[PDB]
Amino acid sequence: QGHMKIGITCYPSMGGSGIIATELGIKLAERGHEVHFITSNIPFRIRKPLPNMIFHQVEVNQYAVFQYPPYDITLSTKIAEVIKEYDLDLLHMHYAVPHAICGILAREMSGKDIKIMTTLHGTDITVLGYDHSLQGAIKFGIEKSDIVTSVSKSLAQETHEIIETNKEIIPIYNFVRENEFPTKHNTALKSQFGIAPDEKVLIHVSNFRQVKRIDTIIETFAKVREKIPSKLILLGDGPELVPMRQLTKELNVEEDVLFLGKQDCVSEFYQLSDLVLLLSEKESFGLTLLEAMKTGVVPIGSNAGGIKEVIKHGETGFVVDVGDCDSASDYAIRLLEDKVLYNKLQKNMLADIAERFGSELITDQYEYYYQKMLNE
Amino acid sequence: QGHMKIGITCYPSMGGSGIIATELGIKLAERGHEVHFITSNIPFRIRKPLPNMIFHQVEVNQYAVFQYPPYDITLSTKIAEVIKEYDLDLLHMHYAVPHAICGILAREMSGKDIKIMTTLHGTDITVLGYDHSLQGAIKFGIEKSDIVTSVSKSLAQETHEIIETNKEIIPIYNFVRENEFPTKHNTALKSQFGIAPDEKVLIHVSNFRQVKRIDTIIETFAKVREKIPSKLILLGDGPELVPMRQLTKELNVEEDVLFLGKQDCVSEFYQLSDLVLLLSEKESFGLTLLEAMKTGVVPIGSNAGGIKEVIKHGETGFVVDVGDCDSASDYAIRLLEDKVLYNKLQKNMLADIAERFGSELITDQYEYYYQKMLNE
Ligand SMILES: O=c1ccn([C@@H]2O[C@H](COP(=O)(O)OP(=O)(O)O)[C@@H](O)[C@H]2O)c(=O)[nH]1
Ligand SMILES: O=c1ccn([C@@H]2O[C@H](COP(=O)(O)OP(=O)(O)O)[C@@H](O)[C@H]2O)c(=O)[nH]1
Repeated sequence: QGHMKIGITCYPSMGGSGIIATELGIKLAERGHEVHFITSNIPFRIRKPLPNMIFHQVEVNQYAVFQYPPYDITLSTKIAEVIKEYDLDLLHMHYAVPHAICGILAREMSGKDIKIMTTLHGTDITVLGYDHSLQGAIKFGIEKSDIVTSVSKSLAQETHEIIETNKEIIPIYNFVRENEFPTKHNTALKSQFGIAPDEKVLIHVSNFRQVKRIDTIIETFAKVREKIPSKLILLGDGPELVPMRQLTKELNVEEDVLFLGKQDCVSEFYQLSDLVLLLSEKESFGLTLLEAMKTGVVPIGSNAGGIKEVIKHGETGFVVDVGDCDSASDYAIRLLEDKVLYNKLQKNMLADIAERFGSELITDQYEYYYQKMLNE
Repeated sequence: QGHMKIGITCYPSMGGSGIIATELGIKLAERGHEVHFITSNIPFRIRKPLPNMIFHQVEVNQYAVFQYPPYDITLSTKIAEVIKEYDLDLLHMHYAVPHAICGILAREMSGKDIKIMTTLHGTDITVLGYDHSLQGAIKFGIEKSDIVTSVSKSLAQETHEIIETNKEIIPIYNFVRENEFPTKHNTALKSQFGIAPDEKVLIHVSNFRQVKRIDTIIETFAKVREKIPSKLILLGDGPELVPMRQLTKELNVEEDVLFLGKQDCVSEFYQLSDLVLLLSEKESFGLTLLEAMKTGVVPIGSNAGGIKEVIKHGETGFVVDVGDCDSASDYAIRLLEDKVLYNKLQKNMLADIAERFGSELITDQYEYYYQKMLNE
């Protein structure tokens, strides 16, 4: 037990997973562990440099000989070079593919029997939904990792179902860094963005993929809007943006839906919101829910995946069946009309997420299993 | 000794290397070995199906989760699946990167201690000329292979110099399949392509990269052309095509240089040629020289790399310093004016390449080292 030398690999900019992996490394470095990120040359935005937190980055070039940019090999070579230069104790890889495989290859290249934790975020299920070429790679990356974790219990279950492995998968929930998301409401920025100070605000934040079911979110909002003057803020960009814009026209809510594009400072938008919606068809955890909940925003989610673990239906928010804009709008109208209900769920919610998703508690759990695999 | 179950991975369409790897597999399958190609979905053009020669191919898709198409992992997974399904004895990987690494990863994924031969074609030197990110991967792929071969002695020497490894590298020359390149001259197609039946023809065949020094070839031809009515045929396409077209204008040989594009049936063009030129700055072997020489075409090459092993200066052709269009044109004019010299070099050449580069002899050498590593 004690100080560890840790190599972390993730996609630092790809959604929730990259945020989680980065914030976890920062928490570990603030405790005094020696933390090495090894990623491709993708930006990070670290605010305070630490001498014990080093970001190693690799360029993936094509050369005229490779048919494809050799990400897996270039990354594995860089991980192995950090293992040798800094005598790393363990690797923490995010995603079975490509990153568990990269860590396994880097272990071979380094000649050191380093321990490997792999954390599953749900992308390995997504890949297999498109085609089964990688079925054997995902099974191998899971089974040759020393410890495997998943960001929800639902994801651990789904993994066993789809991958067909006896490998133990440890559910360890996601978290937000509490000082990045102060619990507070602020109406100062509302006018800037064309929202009247009193107006109710519903927010959704995502990559605008079809799996997010923004169609259900806009349909929900249209039903809300005819009872309650309100705005729907949609943060992000992606494949469904134009079809969703068109949907707001067909439902006659175009002037009330704000497509604000990608935003780095999401905290300030949660601070002006009244409800957060994540009605996804598939979702291992749902980090935007937790970011909003920590801010104090009461959530409505679907019952897909881990969302029903994040939200306690009827206690800290509401959960609806996938695609049920009737029930979602019913709950939203009640929450926007009923301050007693809103205050009660919000109070329950703030206590619950402190209890189950606090950054200190989750970091302790990862740290515990780092040490467990180092002692096996 | 005897029958082997062999997995071969190469880029089937990338230059000489892909031709060599494919033709070697065909030779092995014709002997009765069980030959499995495992490549990405890149065409092959096999003329006769054999029950003991199977082409496995893998799609490399992006999925929205991978930042780069995961070639290395998808290929390694497919190799491992063939190892398990067909109980392969050994892998023959072409290129230290990516393919030696893929074979090494596939060995881990398969759970079988399969033997791995890696053949170096020179691309690993080229990659490192552009940047040194992959230095450690190339060393690892070489050192963790059971046997490493190189297509020339020059390349083995260069590898030791640049990679800094004590690993034994076995020079095994390239070959052409003799019935694909009958020794014969044919003027029937000359008129079709705007060449008078008697006109002397110089040919060059390449990927039109700067390393091929087609500028030296066109400068050589311009000096030839003012003494001898003649045509320069340039087969292929690539980055230097437009600058080379412009060069033929500046030298006033535009009407005498035929840019014929990429050609699959190169044999028919060698059959109408009088000289072949390969004046490359870097070149591990120079397969187009051997294809032309087997056809009966006398070569002029540079002294780079393995070209001076393929050509015996003054005996089976001529070798010049890189960029020396003065000497190259001097030799070319002599060969095109002097049938005694031409016939003598051509006779020496046809005997020499039968002795050192015959397909049966080279296949025997690969087969010998397959068996050697299976017995170690
Ligand atoms: O404009 C945006 C959109 C998303 N996110 C962040 O992206 C994460 C998860 O979003 P996403 O839909 O991209 O992927 P998934 O949640 O499915 O991982 C959350 O931390 C968001 O705060 C952000 O910062 N700005
Ligand atoms: O139009 C062409 C150009 C090249 N090649 C073949 O490509 C190989 C080697 O060519 P390249 O310059 O592409 O690569 P390198 O020789 O450097 O490997 C030889 O077998 C050629 O016959 C071909 O078949 N048709």
